[PDB]
Amino acid sequence: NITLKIIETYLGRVPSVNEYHMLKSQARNIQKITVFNKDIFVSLVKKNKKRFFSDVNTSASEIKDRILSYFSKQTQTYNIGKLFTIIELQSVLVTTYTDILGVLTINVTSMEELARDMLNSMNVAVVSSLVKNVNKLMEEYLRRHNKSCICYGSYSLYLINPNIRYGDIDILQTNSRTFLIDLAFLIKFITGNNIILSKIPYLRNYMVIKDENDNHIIDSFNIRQDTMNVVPKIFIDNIYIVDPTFQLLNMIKMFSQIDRLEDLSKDPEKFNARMATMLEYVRYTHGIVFDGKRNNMPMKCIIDENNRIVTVTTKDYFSFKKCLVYLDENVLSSDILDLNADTSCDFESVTNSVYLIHDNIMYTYFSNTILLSDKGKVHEISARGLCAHILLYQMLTSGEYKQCLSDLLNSMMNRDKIPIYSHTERDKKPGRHGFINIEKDIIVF
Amino acid sequence: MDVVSLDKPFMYFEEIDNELDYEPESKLPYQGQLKLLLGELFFLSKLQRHGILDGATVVYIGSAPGTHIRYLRDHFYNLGVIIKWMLIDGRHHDPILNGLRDVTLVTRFVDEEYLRSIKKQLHPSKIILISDVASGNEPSTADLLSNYALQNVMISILNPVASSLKWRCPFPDQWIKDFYIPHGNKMLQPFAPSYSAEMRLLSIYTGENMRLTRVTKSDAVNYEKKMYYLNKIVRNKVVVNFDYPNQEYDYFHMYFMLRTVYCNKTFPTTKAKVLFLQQSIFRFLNIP
Repeated sequence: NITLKIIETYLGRVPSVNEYHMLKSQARNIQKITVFNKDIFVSLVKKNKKRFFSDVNTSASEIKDRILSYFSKQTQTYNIGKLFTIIELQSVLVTTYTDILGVLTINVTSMEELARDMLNSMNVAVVSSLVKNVNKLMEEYLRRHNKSCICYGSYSLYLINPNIRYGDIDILQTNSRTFLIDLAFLIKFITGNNIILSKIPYLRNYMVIKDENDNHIIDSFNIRQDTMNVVPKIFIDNIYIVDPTFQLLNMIKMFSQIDRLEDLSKDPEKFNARMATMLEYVRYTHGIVFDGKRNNMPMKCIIDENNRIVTVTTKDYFSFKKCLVYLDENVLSSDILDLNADTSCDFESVTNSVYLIHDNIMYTYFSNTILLSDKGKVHEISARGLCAHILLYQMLTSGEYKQCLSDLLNSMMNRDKIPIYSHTERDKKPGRHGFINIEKDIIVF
Repeated sequence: MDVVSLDKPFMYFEEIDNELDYEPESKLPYQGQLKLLLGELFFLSKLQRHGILDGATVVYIGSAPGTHIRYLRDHFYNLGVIIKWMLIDGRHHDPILNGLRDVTLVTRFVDEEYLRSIKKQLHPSKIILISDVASGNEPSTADLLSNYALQNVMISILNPVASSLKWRCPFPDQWIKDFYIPHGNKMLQPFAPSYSAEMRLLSIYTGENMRLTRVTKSDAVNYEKKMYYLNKIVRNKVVVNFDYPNQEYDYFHMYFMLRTVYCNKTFPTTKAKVLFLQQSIFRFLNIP
């Protein structure tokens, strides 16, 4: 009965029999939207433009029309599909903006020679205006939302070494889809910019917004609440940052990817800043002994060039002797099933692989290229990269990691740049590029 | 009396330790909704756990009315997981599925022609197939072959990254010919008919490397034997060492499935979550 009106008081017209059928199921969401004061809303986007968007060339009438204009384009739009797409996006405002963006208005130098030492040990390879106008908006988010947003990247070390330059804020959120939408609705009403929310397939749970000219504004990685806990965190300026110890461990697993090497090729000094800021954190934080002398670390990483499975020896550190590291995640997931395994430990983005200790054997997937020293000889950084990976698991399950790290660190001091003889090839990740585009009323996944 | 002190339920067919001779002499409202919802949560949760379910499309062939699917649709939505749902069945679906932007509903009968048509449409997004084609009484051994036949085609045309199909071996006494079915683990089903051999063939592919396994009549016999055991002797026990409101084997079996399901909410123990989930599922289906 009221569905009849609900749908009519929404479309700015009389609901057609065709429409009354489809929309009928959204009688509650369309109502909850109509009954939603579409004004105090205009009061909040404004009570933001002046708090994080001062430098904005637009009258408070634009950041008032754009709004109301969207909120009633059901009248102009008669297409059944574009409605469903404008109905699910309007709803993201009516229920989360408040709890999401609304709330928004209520040392290392002494290790430079160290990162310097190491980076070169491995040296063997071969953006809109809002970008900045936004980072300011996010600094607040990190505070206002401690448990629905964790930070890392460059900006994380910045809260550590106020000398670690940041021009982007990388974060993890247990709701980054609700998050990213509201902010794209923000960058719109205020700027008038038509941002595009795109989702990259070869990346586990990833969505990023960009501007009309295809320029990266801000991205985000998503994680289960589950994962949001086991992720080692550190509290700073009222914001949790992915503990610098973990972040650093994940950087050895970084240089194992040929690319990063090629990145550090054309700027061997780039990571000195970030990398030392970190070898300086661990040295203190967990009194790490730094001396060229520290063997037993580069573990016997016999690689089987056929089954694409590096075989790592960890027996001298963990109860589980080996740890079959796979290179093809589609395979591992299958073999694991054959093991009748039902609870492999997944941490999503954080590790980009799952871990299964089935019978003293740990099975896992390496998400980068395996660098070699020679023909079937797993290059040193790759041997450390793999190793570093295994240790990420420990940190997420609160186990033995301390010492191994040390041994791992020292292995990288004062070494002979072993060239890149060759490397393995990443497994292809399926999927299609998905995306939401408010303007054209387009949602595809 | 007739109780038992198990360590874990039989999750896969392979795990059945005994067997008994099929003796021809052989509940809860909405069980054949529970059997399905509990198997698809397990499967798709398993996927999500190995990151295959991430932003992929789940195609369903033989999904009507598939009331339960609404629940599945919602469980995952709430979990932040982004999925495209495509349900195709010769017949119509339960209206609760209409109006979902993330759910497309085809109402036609499939075949070669069509499978080649949707793959074109869906590409390059990965596909996750869930086959439950049907052919009341008992389907004929000839229909089982014709069905398992088709399902293998869905696999070739669609080239799915992972699949979940029906698998009930033809009765030895009613054998016709042999055949091949995808390589996969035969997942046993909770709250399934008292004397059903039907299981779920969960399989994860590697693309360029397909694998089938020849089913024979020798095999068909070990199917009837082991399954009839599971049904007559196993699912009739009481897990005395299972600390849970219900101790009937299935409840103990359904426990082990959900424990592997993710929920963003927080709970003191697992028993706390399983009991929550169950409590929710049995709620949606309307089981007291």
